[PDB]
Amino acid sequence: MKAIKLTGHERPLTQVKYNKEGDLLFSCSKDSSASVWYSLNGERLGTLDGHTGTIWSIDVDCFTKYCVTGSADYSIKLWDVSNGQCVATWKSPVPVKRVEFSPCGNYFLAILDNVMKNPGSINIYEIERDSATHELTKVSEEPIHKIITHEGLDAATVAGWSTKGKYIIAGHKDGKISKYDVSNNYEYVDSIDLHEKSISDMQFSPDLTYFITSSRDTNSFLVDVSTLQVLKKYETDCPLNTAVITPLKEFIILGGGQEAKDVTTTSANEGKFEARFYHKIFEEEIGRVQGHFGPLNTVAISPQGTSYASGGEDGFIRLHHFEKSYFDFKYDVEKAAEAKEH
Amino acid sequence: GDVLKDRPQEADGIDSVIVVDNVPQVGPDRLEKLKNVIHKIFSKFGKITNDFYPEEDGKTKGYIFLEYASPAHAVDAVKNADGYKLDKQHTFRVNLFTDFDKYMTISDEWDIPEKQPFKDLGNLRYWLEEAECRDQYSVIFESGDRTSIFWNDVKDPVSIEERARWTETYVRWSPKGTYLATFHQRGIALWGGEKFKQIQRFSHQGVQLIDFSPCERYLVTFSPLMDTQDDPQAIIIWDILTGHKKRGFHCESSAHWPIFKWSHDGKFFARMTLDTLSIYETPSMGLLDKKSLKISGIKDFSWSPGGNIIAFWVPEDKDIPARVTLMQLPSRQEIRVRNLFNVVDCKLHWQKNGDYLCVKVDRTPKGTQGVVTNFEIFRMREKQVPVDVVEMKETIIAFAWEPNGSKFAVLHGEAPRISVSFYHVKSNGKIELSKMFDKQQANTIFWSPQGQFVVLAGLRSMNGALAFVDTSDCTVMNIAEHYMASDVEWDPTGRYVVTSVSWWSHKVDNAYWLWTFQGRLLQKNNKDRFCQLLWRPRPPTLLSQEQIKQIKKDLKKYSKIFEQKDRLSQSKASKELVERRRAMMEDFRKYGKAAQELYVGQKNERLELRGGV
Repeated sequence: MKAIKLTGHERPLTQVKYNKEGDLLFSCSKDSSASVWYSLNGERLGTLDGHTGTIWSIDVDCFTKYCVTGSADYSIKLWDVSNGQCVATWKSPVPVKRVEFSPCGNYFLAILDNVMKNPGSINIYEIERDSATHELTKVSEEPIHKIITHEGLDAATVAGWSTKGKYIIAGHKDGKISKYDVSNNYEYVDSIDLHEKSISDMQFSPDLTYFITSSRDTNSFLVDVSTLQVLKKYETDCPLNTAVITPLKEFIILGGGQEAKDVTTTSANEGKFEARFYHKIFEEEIGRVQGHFGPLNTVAISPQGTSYASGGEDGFIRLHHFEKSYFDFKYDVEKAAEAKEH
Repeated sequence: GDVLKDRPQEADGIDSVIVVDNVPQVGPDRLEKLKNVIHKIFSKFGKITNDFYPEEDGKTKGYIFLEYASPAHAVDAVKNADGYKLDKQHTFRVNLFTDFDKYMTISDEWDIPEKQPFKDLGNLRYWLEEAECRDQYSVIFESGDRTSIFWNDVKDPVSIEERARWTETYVRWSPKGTYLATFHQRGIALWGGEKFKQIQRFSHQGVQLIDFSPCERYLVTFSPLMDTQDDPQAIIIWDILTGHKKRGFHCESSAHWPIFKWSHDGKFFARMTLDTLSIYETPSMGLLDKKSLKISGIKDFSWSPGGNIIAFWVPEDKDIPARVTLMQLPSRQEIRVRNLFNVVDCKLHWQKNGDYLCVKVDRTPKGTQGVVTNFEIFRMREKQVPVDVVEMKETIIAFAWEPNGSKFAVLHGEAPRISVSFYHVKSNGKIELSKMFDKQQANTIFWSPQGQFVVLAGLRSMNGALAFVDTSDCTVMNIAEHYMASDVEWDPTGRYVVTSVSWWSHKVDNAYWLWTFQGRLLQKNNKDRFCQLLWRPRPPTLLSQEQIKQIKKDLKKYSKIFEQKDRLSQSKASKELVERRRAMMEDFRKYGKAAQELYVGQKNERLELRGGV
């Protein structure tokens, strides 16, 4: 791959996202404005200004019409992507740590942190849209449902929707994953106990039928939506902040790291926080890609599988375009089976 | 001074003293007039502080000595200029008299760490050592912003390296693939050694053309952009074995590159002046016979593969009706001339061994039309160069010989799709039409180096347009895609065809397409701003009567000796730790089919691994 470095944020990155066609990249950080970048060259398209606190989460709808942000300033905002204006704000009694649109763009969930005495919860909001322009017509000030921290779990930290929005999957501060049935008024269906530490990320495969978890306990699990069966385990010696499933190739990208603190780093050893690529099916580390000056906090892959971006505690985003060696990377039994076709 | 063996000192001597030789000779006024000029010419180094004007046996004084208050200006002074010129034979010649503390007796001489033929082995050697199964090396402009190296591993081309901005325009192979010629705008480089570094680089800017003698010994560089690099010697010839510029030749206006054409052995090199053919000679790039050949009206010239002959041709020039000439060198005699009479154009097509010259001749009636194309074939092994007149037909737009052989294929226009005609040699002598096939989109005839397979290609078409024929007795095997095809190349032994779409030519798909001689596509790989593809040359290392016999051993039926063993080796490559991974792949495809089923049934959804268009 070739990498270039985007600078805009002077503060640690909290989330990067591609849009559905993979030509724009959205990012937020501990600063109070989010940025939008062309994913072709890393040019900055513009910024989203209005929050007064760290923005923890950003998401962009399937039409690339609105993006939504969740903030430490106790608010969620909805933004119109074409002019960067805020079109709706909801106030929250607690910080909002994560936001995600449903696959068709009519709902978004927001994770409300369990602070002060609030037990925390996943709020669901409805955006009624014009069926032609996908512009909004109505937003309600209330969520249409609140999944309060389930009895026996700690608060959710991450959540996303499965295929067609039929389930919400969540990860919690006690290393558990839980599942909620959207048709049945978001009722609790099941949970599994995976990590010894909090779940720090959870991301979906391209069809939304399986997902990948990561934790600072150094492990990552590939998990099936319908059964919650664990399919694969990637075992590392590194505390993980983030993980993704790649399209096109059978790869997994993991990212995290431990801040240096007291030990001296030499100029030879500087810039060596890496993303690790694993083969998805064989569970084997196949590469490490250097370039960051602090832990990786977020990774995102384009839906075309042709680039990936990572945002660091160093305040940079590295944007990576894959090359021919990547596309042709193949185990011998994979060459064999791809040729067996003809 | 004056003696025809006399010279200044050949290196610096003591620093402090001017020796200037062949001064203004003595005569009336000249003695004090010499001081009068000397104290202007030599005063610009500082004021003259001592001068010594000796005389020698009473002969007129050829040299003087001059000194300065800062003496070490003298070593600059006899470097700052030489040859400054007054009346008669007076052309001031500068030096310092000899050192007496140092001497020039023996040195450490000259290291070379490695030279050119090592990466000739670093072509052939790699072809043996490397594990796969089964083919050619590239040579790709496109993936990424990088000039990039690949094999042909049957399953995919595997990437060996991708080097960021290796060439600043275009990259060119040496004839056996020995060096890679890489253009940098501050001087052409020959990249050598197994892991690729510059071993030789030639300083010529404004260059765009960067091509070799066919025997890998000499490089010719041409600047169509004048600089003050050329002045005005734009065709510059560099010797690869020495590493030196042997010649420059002044610039050009006409026509296609190579404008300056080598013989097959690289003995001779030549260019047309319209009124005179100039012939230049290896090893030092001299002028043959000390002459140039005063022949007028030449429209192009082509060297034979055979030792050593030029085919050239003249149209109707004033008093002279049109002709094709075969000329032998170094004799310089027009050994076979045939006047062709009233021709719009002609094209001179050598067979690849020099056995035949086919001329494609377009003749003119009194209506001023290109009415008929003729093919007339000179035979060069046969006594007194006999001529096969063969064809008469409408608008021939392409012709190509069988590589290493004697068959040929031809394309005719205006039917309204392009017509294809196929020619073979008769057992009774003569070469004659043997087959045809219905009209098509093919505009370019491209034959396999192994003779059997010919590609009929409709290059620069949006669709289709590649058709494939096996030969003897020309039978169509296959017809295939290549959307916006521009570029085409073959394996040196005819196993694989590669075709591409350069981003210089076209921009609606940009790709390389890789295909096996049979009618099986291997892959098509789209590439983002695709510049170029070239295979690395691989000539068969030796050829002999016993190798030619071994090729005939199984007599024709089938054979089963080699390929079944390579497939058995590939079958072994599915075993031992492999089995656990095969099992994993399998278990994954099954898990996926199961979810695939359920989802189609429960909610009518089709699972995928990449976001659909």
